[PDB]
Amino acid sequence: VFSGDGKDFYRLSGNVLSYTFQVKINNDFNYEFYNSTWSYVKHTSTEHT
Amino acid sequence: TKVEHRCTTNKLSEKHEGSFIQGAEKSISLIRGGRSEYGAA
Repeated sequence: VFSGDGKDFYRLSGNVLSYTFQVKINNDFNYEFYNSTWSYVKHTSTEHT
Repeated sequence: TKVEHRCTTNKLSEKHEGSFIQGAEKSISLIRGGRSEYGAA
């Protein structure tokens, strides 16, 4: 067989029913992101004369 | 003579600030055929 990948000829045994040289590449990506931020202020005063 | 003067005073304040963001991405891809160098690419 001539492999269309790695670009070479190869020999096969009578033990293998089929050696194919198809290519498939299947990719799945998941990227998930969070960010959060807070700020707070309180003040009081109580006064006399 | 007698005189007296008196007072009381009070004050309050607040401030708040807030932020959030969220992102999500997915990719799914099937390549069939290629040399796996560029099928990879």
